[PDB]
Amino acid sequence: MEKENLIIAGKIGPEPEILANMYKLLIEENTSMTATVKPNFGTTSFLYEALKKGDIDIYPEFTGTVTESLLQPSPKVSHEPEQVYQVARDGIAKQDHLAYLKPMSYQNTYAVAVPKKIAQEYGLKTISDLKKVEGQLKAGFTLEFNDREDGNKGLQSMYGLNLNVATMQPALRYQAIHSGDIQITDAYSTDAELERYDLQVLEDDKQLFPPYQGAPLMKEALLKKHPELERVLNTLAGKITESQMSQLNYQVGVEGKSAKQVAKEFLQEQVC
Ligand SMILES: C[N+](C)(C)[C@@H](Cc1c[nH]c(=S)[nH]1)C(=O)O
Repeated sequence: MEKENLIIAGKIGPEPEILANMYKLLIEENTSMTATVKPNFGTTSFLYEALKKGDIDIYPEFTGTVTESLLQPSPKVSHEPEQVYQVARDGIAKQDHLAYLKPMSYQNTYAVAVPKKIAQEYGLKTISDLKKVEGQLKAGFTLEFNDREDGNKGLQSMYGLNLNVATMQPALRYQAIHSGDIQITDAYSTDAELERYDLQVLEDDKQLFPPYQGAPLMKEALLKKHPELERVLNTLAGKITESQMSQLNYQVGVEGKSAKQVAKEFLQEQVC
């Protein structure tokens, strides 16, 4: 009786924890394997390096993050989600022999956000509009967003924006923008905090941000050993809407429910 245990990790926050718990539930129900979820395991580069080193077995990675952060050189991608997925999938298999399974439906993009009041007061609708006020407002951005070419380096290069940026921890940036310590932050578009704190996402008028859909990323060797993982995890391929994920994020991060329970009830009610 081979009862291999898979280590399923997530980036920071309730959403990767929810996803990792969905993977665990699906794997334990439909395979002979068990899984352990590692919440808040780290940021993108750490999940990626841990995956390549074998320290974790699966994590949810996002299509535009594969092409921008993980592929070297980074290919030039369009705004069509399925083509970006194919670029990410083919590229990461060739580069790192990682198998990137089929993406979920929802997009979770970086989103430059300001309080509604600020957008109204300063006449902000687009990211380009921030040039109007870059000497007046303060931004608080995660370090990873600051480090990424599709993040603050891209605000600089694509938009010529020179924001006054405080580097922030992921879990502290929304309280900072809600309290007025900052007026700009790098939201994730499925974060529950956008609605909870009456924040407005500025339109990405120059299309800095690629599409970002999540999907399981694992070593090709793991899929070869356990080919059933493809069918089992692709249960979620093309499922989960933006509104659905944002509500799950609300349940875990705002209402404090366990990610396992929230994941289980969603799968029971909406997928299986
Ligand atoms: C979903 N997302 C917005 C495209 C980001 C979110 C993220 C980046 N780093 C951490 S931690 N989370 C990503 O996963 O690359």
